[PDB]
Amino acid sequence: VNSFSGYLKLTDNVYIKNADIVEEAKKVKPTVVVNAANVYLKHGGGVAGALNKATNNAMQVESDDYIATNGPLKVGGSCVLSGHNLAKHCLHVVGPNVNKGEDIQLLKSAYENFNQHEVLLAPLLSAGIFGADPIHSLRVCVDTVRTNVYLAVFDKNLYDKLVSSFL
Ligand SMILES: O=C(NS(=O)(=O)Cc1ccc(Br)c(F)c1)c1cnn2ccccc12
Repeated sequence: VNSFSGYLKLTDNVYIKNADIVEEAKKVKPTVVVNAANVYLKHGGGVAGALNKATNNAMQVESDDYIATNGPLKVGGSCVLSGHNLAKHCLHVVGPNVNKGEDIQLLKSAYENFNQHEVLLAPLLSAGIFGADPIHSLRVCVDTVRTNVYLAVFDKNLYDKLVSSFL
Protein backbone atom coordinates (compact mmCIF):
# COMPACT_ATOMS: atom_id res chain seq x y z
CA VAL A 1 0.00 0.00 0.00
CA ASN A 2 1.42 3.37 -1.19
CA SER A 3 0.21 7.00 -1.17
CA PHE A 4 -1.15 7.51 -4.73
CA SER A 5 -4.83 8.58 -4.78
CA GLY A 6 -7.54 8.81 -7.42
CA TYR A 7 -5.92 6.69 -10.19
CA LEU A 8 -7.86 4.53 -12.65
CA LYS A 9 -6.46 0.99 -12.85
CA LEU A 10 -5.77 -0.02 -16.46
CA THR A 11 -3.85 -3.31 -15.90
CA ASP A 12 -2.25 -5.33 -13.14
CA ASN A 13 0.56 -2.72 -12.93
CA VAL A 14 -0.48 0.44 -14.87
CA TYR A 15 -2.61 3.24 -13.37
CA ILE A 16 -3.64 6.60 -14.86
CA LYS A 17 -4.94 10.00 -13.71
CA ASN A 18 -5.70 13.38 -15.34
CA ALA A 19 -3.15 15.32 -13.33
CA ASP A 20 -0.18 17.67 -13.53
CA ILE A 21 2.85 15.44 -12.67
CA VAL A 22 4.52 18.36 -10.83
CA GLU A 23 1.50 18.88 -8.55
CA GLU A 24 1.30 15.10 -8.09
CA ALA A 25 4.99 14.87 -7.15
CA LYS A 26 4.71 17.76 -4.65
CA LYS A 27 1.74 16.05 -2.96
CA VAL A 28 2.99 12.41 -3.03
CA LYS A 29 6.79 12.91 -2.91
CA PRO A 30 7.28 9.48 -4.61
CA THR A 31 10.48 7.40 -4.62
CA VAL A 32 10.87 8.01 -8.39
CA VAL A 33 9.43 10.67 -10.65
CA VAL A 34 10.14 10.24 -14.37
CA ASN A 35 11.22 13.23 -16.41
CA ALA A 36 10.57 13.42 -20.15
CA ALA A 37 14.17 14.34 -20.85
CA ASN A 38 16.25 15.01 -23.94
CA VAL A 39 19.77 13.64 -24.44
CA TYR A 40 21.33 16.92 -23.27
CA LEU A 41 19.20 17.15 -20.11
CA LYS A 42 18.18 20.66 -21.20
CA HIS A 43 14.90 21.14 -19.25
CA GLY A 44 13.15 23.93 -21.15
CA GLY A 45 9.55 22.85 -21.71
CA GLY A 46 6.90 20.24 -21.13
CA VAL A 47 7.44 17.90 -18.18
CA ALA A 48 11.16 18.72 -17.93
CA GLY A 49 10.72 22.50 -17.79
CA ALA A 50 7.87 22.24 -15.27
CA LEU A 51 9.71 19.84 -12.92
CA ASN A 52 12.86 21.93 -13.25
CA LYS A 53 10.98 25.17 -12.59
CA ALA A 54 9.45 23.51 -9.51
CA THR A 55 13.00 22.72 -8.27
CA ASN A 56 14.00 26.40 -8.62
CA ASN A 57 16.45 25.29 -11.42
CA ALA A 58 18.36 22.92 -9.10
CA MET A 59 17.49 20.05 -11.46
CA GLN A 60 19.18 21.91 -14.35
CA VAL A 61 22.29 22.70 -12.28
CA GLU A 62 22.65 19.04 -11.30
CA SER A 63 21.97 17.99 -14.91
CA ASP A 64 24.62 20.25 -16.40
CA ASP A 65 27.20 18.77 -14.02
CA TYR A 66 26.09 15.25 -15.06
CA ILE A 67 26.49 16.04 -18.78
CA ALA A 68 29.85 17.78 -18.25
CA THR A 69 31.10 14.55 -16.61
CA ASN A 70 29.35 11.86 -18.67
CA GLY A 71 28.28 13.35 -22.00
CA PRO A 72 24.80 13.04 -23.47
CA LEU A 73 22.35 10.23 -22.93
CA LYS A 74 21.18 7.93 -25.74
CA VAL A 75 17.71 8.23 -27.22
CA GLY A 76 15.95 5.40 -25.39
CA GLY A 77 18.32 5.78 -22.43
CA SER A 78 18.07 7.15 -18.91
CA CYS A 79 19.95 8.28 -15.85
CA VAL A 80 19.00 8.51 -12.17
CA LEU A 81 19.57 11.87 -10.49
CA SER A 82 18.15 13.62 -7.43
CA GLY A 83 14.43 14.25 -7.14
CA HIS A 84 15.18 17.49 -5.27
CA ASN A 85 11.96 18.77 -3.51
CA LEU A 86 9.67 16.56 -5.68
CA ALA A 87 10.84 12.94 -5.11
CA LYS A 88 13.67 10.88 -3.73
CA HIS A 89 14.96 10.32 -7.28
CA CYS A 90 14.29 11.58 -10.76
CA LEU A 91 14.62 9.04 -13.57
CA HIS A 92 15.43 11.13 -16.66
CA VAL A 93 14.21 9.07 -19.63
CA VAL A 94 14.74 10.02 -23.29
CA GLY A 95 11.88 8.99 -25.51
CA PRO A 96 12.26 9.57 -29.24
CA ASN A 97 11.27 13.05 -30.39
CA VAL A 98 9.29 12.49 -33.63
CA ASN A 99 9.66 16.24 -34.42
CA LYS A 100 13.46 15.54 -34.78
CA GLY A 101 13.21 12.35 -36.92
CA GLU A 102 14.02 9.91 -34.09
CA ASP A 103 12.97 6.27 -34.55
CA ILE A 104 9.63 5.57 -32.80
CA GLN A 105 10.84 1.98 -32.27
CA LEU A 106 13.04 3.47 -29.53
CA LEU A 107 9.94 4.19 -27.44
CA LYS A 108 9.89 0.59 -26.20
CA SER A 109 13.57 0.88 -25.17
CA ALA A 110 12.74 4.09 -23.30
CA TYR A 111 9.95 2.42 -21.32
CA GLU A 112 12.24 -0.53 -20.47
CA ASN A 113 14.13 1.85 -18.15
CA PHE A 114 11.06 1.91 -15.90
CA ASN A 115 11.54 -1.80 -15.11
CA GLN A 116 14.58 -0.97 -12.97
CA HIS A 117 12.27 0.72 -10.42
CA GLU A 118 9.51 -0.95 -8.35
CA VAL A 119 7.16 2.07 -8.41
CA LEU A 120 7.20 5.24 -10.54
CA LEU A 121 5.19 8.42 -11.12
CA ALA A 122 5.54 9.11 -14.81
CA PRO A 123 4.16 11.03 -17.77
CA LEU A 124 3.29 9.53 -21.18
CA LEU A 125 6.63 9.17 -23.02
CA SER A 126 7.02 10.83 -26.47
CA ALA A 127 3.51 12.42 -26.18
CA GLY A 128 2.66 16.13 -26.35
CA ILE A 129 5.60 18.21 -27.63
CA PHE A 130 7.65 15.05 -28.47
CA GLY A 131 5.27 14.53 -31.43
CA ALA A 132 4.25 10.86 -31.11
CA ASP A 133 0.73 9.37 -30.96
CA PRO A 134 -0.29 9.25 -27.25
CA ILE A 135 -2.58 6.23 -27.74
CA HIS A 136 0.48 4.41 -29.09
CA SER A 137 2.64 5.52 -26.15
CA LEU A 138 0.13 4.15 -23.62
CA ARG A 139 -0.01 0.84 -25.55
CA VAL A 140 3.79 0.54 -25.50
CA CYS A 141 3.83 1.41 -21.79
CA VAL A 142 1.29 -1.30 -20.92
CA ASP A 143 3.09 -3.86 -23.13
CA THR A 144 6.60 -3.04 -21.84
CA VAL A 145 6.54 -1.90 -18.18
CA ARG A 146 6.17 -4.67 -15.59
CA THR A 147 6.74 -2.55 -12.46
CA ASN A 148 4.05 -0.32 -10.90
CA VAL A 149 3.59 2.85 -12.95
CA TYR A 150 1.32 5.77 -12.01
CA LEU A 151 0.70 7.88 -15.13
CA ALA A 152 -0.12 11.61 -14.92
CA VAL A 153 -1.64 12.97 -18.18
CA PHE A 154 -1.97 16.81 -18.17
CA ASP A 155 -4.77 17.13 -20.77
CA LYS A 156 -8.36 16.21 -19.77
CA ASN A 157 -9.42 15.79 -23.37
CA LEU A 158 -6.48 13.47 -24.00
CA TYR A 159 -7.04 11.61 -20.71
CA ASP A 160 -10.67 10.89 -21.64
CA LYS A 161 -9.61 9.78 -25.12
CA LEU A 162 -6.90 7.50 -23.68
CA VAL A 163 -9.34 5.83 -21.26
CA SER A 164 -12.19 5.51 -23.81
CA SER A 165 -9.97 3.94 -26.47
CA PHE A 166 -7.94 1.69 -24.13
CA LEU A 167 -8.04 -2.00 -25.05
O1 LIG B 1 3.19 15.61 -20.48
C1 LIG B 1 2.29 15.51 -19.71
N1 LIG B 1 1.18 14.62 -19.94
S1 LIG B 1 1.16 13.69 -21.37
O2 LIG B 1 -0.12 13.01 -21.57
O3 LIG B 1 2.08 12.56 -21.16
C2 LIG B 1 1.72 14.60 -22.83
C3 LIG B 1 0.83 15.79 -23.13
C4 LIG B 1 0.79 16.86 -22.27
C5 LIG B 1 0.00 17.94 -22.56
C6 LIG B 1 -0.76 17.95 -23.71
BR1 LIG B 1 -1.87 19.49 -24.10
C7 LIG B 1 -0.73 16.88 -24.59
F1 LIG B 1 -1.48 16.90 -25.73
C8 LIG B 1 0.07 15.79 -24.29
C9 LIG B 1 2.32 16.28 -18.41
C10 LIG B 1 1.85 15.79 -17.22
N2 LIG B 1 2.05 16.67 -16.25
N3 LIG B 1 2.68 17.75 -16.85
C11 LIG B 1 3.09 18.92 -16.25
C12 LIG B 1 3.70 19.89 -17.00
C13 LIG B 1 3.89 19.69 -18.34
C14 LIG B 1 3.48 18.54 -18.92
C15 LIG B 1 2.85 17.54 -18.14
